[PDB]
Amino acid sequence: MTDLSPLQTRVEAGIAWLVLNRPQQRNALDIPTLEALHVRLDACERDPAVRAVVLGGSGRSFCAGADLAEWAAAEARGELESYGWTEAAHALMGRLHALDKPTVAAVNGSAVGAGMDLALCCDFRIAAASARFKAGYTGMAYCPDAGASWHLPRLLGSEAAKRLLFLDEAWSAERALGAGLVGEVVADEHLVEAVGAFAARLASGPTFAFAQTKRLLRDGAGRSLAEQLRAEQAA
Amino acid sequence: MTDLSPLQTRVEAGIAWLVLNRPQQRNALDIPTLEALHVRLDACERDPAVRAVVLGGSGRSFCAGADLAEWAAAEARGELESYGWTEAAHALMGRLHALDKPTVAAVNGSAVGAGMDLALCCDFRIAAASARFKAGYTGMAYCPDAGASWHLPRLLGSEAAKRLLFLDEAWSAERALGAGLVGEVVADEHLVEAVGAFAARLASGPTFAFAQTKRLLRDGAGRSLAEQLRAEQAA
Amino acid sequence: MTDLSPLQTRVEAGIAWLVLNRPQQRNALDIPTLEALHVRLDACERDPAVRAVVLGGSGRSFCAGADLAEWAAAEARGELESYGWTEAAHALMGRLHALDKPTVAAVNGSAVGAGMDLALCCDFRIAAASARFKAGYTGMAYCPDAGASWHLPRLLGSEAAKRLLFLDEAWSAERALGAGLVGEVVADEHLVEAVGAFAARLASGPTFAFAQTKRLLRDGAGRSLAEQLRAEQAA
Repeated sequence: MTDLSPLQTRVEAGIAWLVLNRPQQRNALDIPTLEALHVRLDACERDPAVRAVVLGGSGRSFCAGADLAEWAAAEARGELESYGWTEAAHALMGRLHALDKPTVAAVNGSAVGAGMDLALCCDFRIAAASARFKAGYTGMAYCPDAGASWHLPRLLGSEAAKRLLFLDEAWSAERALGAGLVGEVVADEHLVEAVGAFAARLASGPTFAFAQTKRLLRDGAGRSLAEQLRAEQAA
Repeated sequence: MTDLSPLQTRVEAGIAWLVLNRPQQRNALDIPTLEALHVRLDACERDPAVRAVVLGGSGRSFCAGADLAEWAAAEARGELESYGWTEAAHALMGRLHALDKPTVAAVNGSAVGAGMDLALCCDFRIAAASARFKAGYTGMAYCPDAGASWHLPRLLGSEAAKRLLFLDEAWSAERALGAGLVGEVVADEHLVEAVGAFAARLASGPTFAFAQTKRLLRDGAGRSLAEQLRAEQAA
Repeated sequence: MTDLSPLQTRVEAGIAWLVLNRPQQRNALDIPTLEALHVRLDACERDPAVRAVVLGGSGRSFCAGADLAEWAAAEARGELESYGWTEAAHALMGRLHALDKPTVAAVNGSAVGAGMDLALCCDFRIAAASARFKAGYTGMAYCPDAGASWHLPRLLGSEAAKRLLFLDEAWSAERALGAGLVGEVVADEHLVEAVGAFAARLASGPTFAFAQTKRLLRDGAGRSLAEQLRAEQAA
């Protein structure tokens, strides 16, 4: 039972569960949701209790993307230029992607556009069989492709990323699993149990070493092997 | 029935078909072919009618690579230094790879060396079952490895790319499909039909959004996620 | 029968076999082993006889990683700061990774930490079915992650590399094969025979062209396609 918080947060045994909680809107991303998760993520980094972070959706869908109704209100009347959704989303994507704790995305349902980009910023992705994935061209709209064009080619290769972006069809959890979009697929009934077990052994490990390792993985993409070895001879 | 054009071009329903047309030479690449496709590609970018581009071969083979006979004539007598094949090929590879329209390579037959590099510059690759792929060491010769050494590790991973380049064996369409070299494999009888259907739904989508997305995919490979998000807050 | 050399070296038919030879320590890496392989590798580059290089382990294991006993002696008494193991290892990893000859890693047994990093610096990896792979968190210790954080995401993708580093479980030869960690898996009884046959056809090819190609593959990762083509119009 929710208390109208935009983001339901619970911390159990070193695992911080951050669940999007607008199930009626399929957990559509709006500025209140963006900012709330953005501030709660900063609290998780500083908190010594949390050693792993889970990002999940409520109800049938993980996240349907940007809230078109909120965008409509700014567009239809008043300040469309003062609407700061893109600024709030890009700050959130950057922080989650570089978070110093191990992060897991529990794709309980469909992830679309910015909703899929939110899962791609996590280190791991476990998806339910019902989960469906949409990006770029939807058939009726075109999602923001900033983070998709950065994440998708790195996880899927260039061609596979262009099939998902340019074609309007959604990908199933099986197809996402086979293409490398998600790392693991479980039945929807066992998803919360599967994520908890996976996040538990992540939480049992040395969080400090994971933080340094996660920074080396990210920094290593832009430097040669010799540079990477030089950089690790320092701290 | 051909009209001696080095490149047979037809535009149907927003799809520009560019077919190499030297079937006797297995569509070997020479300066006339390089330049013709090079100029026709520039016309496709500017043309609002074309919304997808197909690159195919004639007869049994997609492209056997550089025309050794043309190179022999320049080598055997006269100006081997004035031979500008490498300059014409590198200009073509760069333009095709960065083309602002969705590009599909219909690998109707074997692609060797620069012929394979021509297909790698396309966004998508659909191959017939008869198609065979050769790169680097052939057993009797060594193909230009400039574009291969750039494309192959990005599509196949380092080791798989080195197996194809250092070993003289050709890869089948099945092996190319499994390694990520091509995205789809169909029977040779259904190849033209399969490419047309795939290029049709690409042509039905928003071409303008694909152009911006294709530029973001390419630019995103050289910058971090935070930089990519900064860059997309501008146009 | 060994002669107490830290590294057993034999050169047959253009193939230089470099076998770690401390089977009692599971071929644990210490400064004498690091330096010996480091100097022998430099001899292989200069030697025109060797056209392919094989790196193997002795006995049951390929390499168990850094020698903890040697580190203990420096730590327990005397000069832990003067201990130059990291410096010797990083010089070895850099040279092997950029070696001008084709290199093959014969993973005869388990490779752990720096031992796995040694195989990742080779161009090819053929593993026995008994081979097991450990990286990062072991359950009781945490291996150096400098080269792992550089190699593993490039071979396995980000998520798969983080599963191997953050989870303490080892990967089997089958799982390593399926994830792209090794290129080929054979029975332990046929490993030496399989590596010899693979290294033989590598040794039969044009070694000079492989050297230029191997440099282009490595340099191409940091530049665009247009830059790569500009660079190959020169030597």
